[PDB]
Amino acid sequence: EDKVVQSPLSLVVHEGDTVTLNCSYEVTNFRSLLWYKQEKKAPTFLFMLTSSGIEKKSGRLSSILDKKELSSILNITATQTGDSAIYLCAAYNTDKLIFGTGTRLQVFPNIQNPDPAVYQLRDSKSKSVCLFTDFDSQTNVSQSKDSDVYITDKCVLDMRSMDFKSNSAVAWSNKSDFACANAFNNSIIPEDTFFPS
Amino acid sequence: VKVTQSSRYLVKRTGEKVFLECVQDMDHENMFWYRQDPGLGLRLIYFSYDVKMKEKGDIPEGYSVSREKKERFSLILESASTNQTSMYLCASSPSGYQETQYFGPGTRLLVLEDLKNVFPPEVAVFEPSEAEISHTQKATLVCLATGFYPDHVELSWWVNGKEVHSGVCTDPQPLKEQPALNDSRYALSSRLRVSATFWQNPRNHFRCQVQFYGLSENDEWTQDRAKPVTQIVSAEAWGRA
Repeated sequence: EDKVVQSPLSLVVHEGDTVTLNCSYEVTNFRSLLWYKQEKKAPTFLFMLTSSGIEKKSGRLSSILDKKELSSILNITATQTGDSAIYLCAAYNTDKLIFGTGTRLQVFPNIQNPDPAVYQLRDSKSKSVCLFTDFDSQTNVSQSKDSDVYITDKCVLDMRSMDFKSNSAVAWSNKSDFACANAFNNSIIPEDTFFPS
Repeated sequence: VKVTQSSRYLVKRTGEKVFLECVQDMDHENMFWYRQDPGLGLRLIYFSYDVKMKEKGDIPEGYSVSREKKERFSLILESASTNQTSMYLCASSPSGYQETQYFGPGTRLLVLEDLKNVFPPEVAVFEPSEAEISHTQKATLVCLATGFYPDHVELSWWVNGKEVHSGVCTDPQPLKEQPALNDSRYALSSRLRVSATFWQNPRNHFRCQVQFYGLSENDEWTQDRAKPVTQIVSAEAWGRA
């Protein structure tokens, strides 16, 4: 009833990839194996497996148990950004759930035609922020080097009716020295990034 | 829709008696209380296989429970300690399927020596660049929530009086405004992207709302500034041609 081992520890893929998640268990009085999806904090129940070689299939998600090999697979086909989560394996030993430590999956949009740009946005009322957007998912946004400058990580938004996803990060500051031209200087951004006047 | 709990966020003082409530609308016999901590995952505090039944889990110390009714599992912290700061998750399962546990949304509890640092956010909306509009035929609004403590907020976008989800991305993690400080206040950004044609209709009204979880009516406050109660703070803009 001791241990559940998950693999890989973490995985980053583009949308459309198939991923395979593995769970092995060493538990006395093993009864069943469960898979959960934890997007943020609260786990979502996916599958319970008790018999070997019987696939459970929930759309693009599927799972199967092999009691002889003491292991289970969770397969996700044609991944979507919304699949990004920690996936948890747990074994039931007739007494309690024994949780694995999880596999972190991140799925990034596959930006076919990047249009990297840093736009300056003004306040509806009366500071200002800089918006770095439309870059490809391999671009990395560095945190700020100055504690009076704030820079968020990249974030994916989905304009669902347009079948259009895009990355962006936000920077702001009230410092005099701060400008969209230099906002993301601690990051490596494309040489052809659009900087409006 | 499955299992439900107390408020999603709670801030309390060290030494205070704290009550967390799990309520399920699934008619399940089994209920479970867990905490969830970085590096440790889920640890079982207490569970109940039926009405008026309870059994200690792996880490019951410092906790009490009661199962007075089938739909409700109460967790009690007799004297809140700072190391009971955690994410508390309740689950339930039907009889005969004890292991298929359905989790509620959880309650994030922060326990502090005092609440003098609690601050609601300021909220501001920033309007789309004309350059983005002509270059991409799209328009991104940004909402900034700043200066708040603790990191207990929920941000939403409201377009023409109705909440929207499409075209929205909110930072999953806040920024510390003073990362070198233990009690740094926080900042959070969100984006809402719409078509240029939608943005260019000035009848369209956009509101960024931040629900802040702060003090309750019963909490004491003797400082000069306004009592940092649970509250909504918002900012708004209209489209522009």
